[PDB]
Amino acid sequence: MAVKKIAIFGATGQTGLTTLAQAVQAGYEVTVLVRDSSRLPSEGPRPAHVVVGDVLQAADVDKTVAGQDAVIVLLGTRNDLSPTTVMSEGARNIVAAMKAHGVDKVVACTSAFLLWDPTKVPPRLQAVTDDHIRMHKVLRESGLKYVAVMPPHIGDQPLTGAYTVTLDGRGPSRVISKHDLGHFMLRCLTTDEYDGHSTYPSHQYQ
Amino acid sequence: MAVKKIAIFGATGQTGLTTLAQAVQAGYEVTVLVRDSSRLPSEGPRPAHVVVGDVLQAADVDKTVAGQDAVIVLLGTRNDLSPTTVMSEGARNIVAAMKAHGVDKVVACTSAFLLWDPTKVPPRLQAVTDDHIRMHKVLRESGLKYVAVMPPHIGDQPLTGAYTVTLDGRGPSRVISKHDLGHFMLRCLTTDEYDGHSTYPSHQYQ
Ligand SMILES: NC(=O)c1ccc[n+]([C@@H]2O[C@H](COP(=O)([O-])OP(=O)(O)OC[C@H]3O[C@@H](n4cnc5c(N)ncnc54)[C@H](OP(=O)(O)O)[C@@H]3O)[C@@H](O)[C@H]2O)c1
Ligand SMILES: NC(=O)c1ccc[n+]([C@@H]2O[C@H](COP(=O)([O-])OP(=O)(O)OC[C@H]3O[C@@H](n4cnc5c(N)ncnc54)[C@H](OP(=O)(O)O)[C@@H]3O)[C@@H](O)[C@H]2O)c1
Repeated sequence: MAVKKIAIFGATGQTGLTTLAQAVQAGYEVTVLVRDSSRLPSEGPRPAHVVVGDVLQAADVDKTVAGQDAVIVLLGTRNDLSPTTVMSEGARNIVAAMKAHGVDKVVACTSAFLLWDPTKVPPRLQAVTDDHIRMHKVLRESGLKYVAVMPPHIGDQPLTGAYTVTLDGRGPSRVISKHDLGHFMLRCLTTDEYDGHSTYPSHQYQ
Repeated sequence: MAVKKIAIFGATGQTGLTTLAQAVQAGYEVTVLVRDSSRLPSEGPRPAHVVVGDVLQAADVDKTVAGQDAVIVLLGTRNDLSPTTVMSEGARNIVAAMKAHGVDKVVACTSAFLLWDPTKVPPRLQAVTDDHIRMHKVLRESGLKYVAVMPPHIGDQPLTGAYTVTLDGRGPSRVISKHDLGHFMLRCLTTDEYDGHSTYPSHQYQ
């Protein structure tokens, strides 16, 4: 495998769990960073390596990024809508570790609202969106091979692999299943065509 | 009222660098205080005078402010996530020096968090915001002609000189390009109309 060792940040989350499951099935050697209180469920797929720590600690991020071929970022705040910098500060640490360890490919999830008219972002989501904006700027300015994944509403529909990928603009549907979103994150590992672009995956489930 | 000589503090930062470049291109005679002169560009527009020193050192500040017509403040301490007084202590040194040398005009950047509810501030940004508030009070209480510039998110969009400025309140957009922010800092040197006001520059970027 050209890309074989990957770090996943946010593997315990909604999209992270199915991205991990798909990655292990596809043959990836996956390292995860998990917070001490929230390990992966006993019964799910097992990653190759587990680092227990916090994306806010450079040391823990360093341990997770060392030796990888690529990084997938699915960080979030589990529907807590309070003001936060955990995603942008975590991205700062990931960028610094990637530069220090010679890793170039990062596929990182923010949100479709970064392709919206900002005056139409729902105010309830503005605080989280503000940190997505901060995070995207950190990654865009890094100079790394950065795929900016900007999905609409993440749903519970099936894995299809049949979704539309819209480049640098809003796509034709307003939903992507968490399984398809994880499928796309992994697809981004084996092609350079989305590097330096914003990508909006969306689908109609029928 | 005619401003030819200015000091810029924070000239090596994100906004400082483009403010400096625009100031030099426009004809200002620019003095900068830098801790490390290698962080200034070797090419293109260069300041007329470089003082090497620290805004925490009153003598370094005094030498920067001497002979100026106005002062631009673009200090920041982005890494400080716990109580910090660098900006407010710097502002105290700047105010004392301006008074000692008869400089009457200061245009200083804090943040639009000073116009929003305090619960909007992410926990890790509370220390910087608290010190922005401390710096703002120092400048308001000085009796100097003070334009408070309180920008939203600072982006990297090209210079567009077409932004909106909202007075003593927040405006419709929540982004300002660093280039447009620098452009507005310099515009504040050419008029009295913003003295004693808070200003919110923002724009929609096409
Ligand atoms: N909700 C939507 O419909 C929607 C639409 C577009 C975009 N998005 C954005 O898409 C991204 C992924 O969403 P999601 O629902 O899949 O994620 P999620 O369920 O919120 O999972 C967040 C992940 O980030 C981890 N995490 C949080 N803080 C961490 C920290 N300090 N250190 C280490 N790991 C940390 C979490 O670990 P723990 O298990 O320890 O909590 C979890 O694994 C989010 O940024 C979300 O805002 C969501
Ligand atoms: N980033 C945003 O979106 C945003 C939004 C609203 C408000 N703001 C605020 O806008 C202001 C400017 O932001 P920025 O990103 O352009 O600043 P920045 O890139 O963080 O640069 C900070 C400047 O302050 C200088 N500085 C720091 N400590 C100093 C010291 N002891 N002595 C002398 N110089 C010192 C720095 O010099 P060195 O190069 O030597 O470090 C640098 O030139 C900040 O106060 C920020 O909090 C930012």
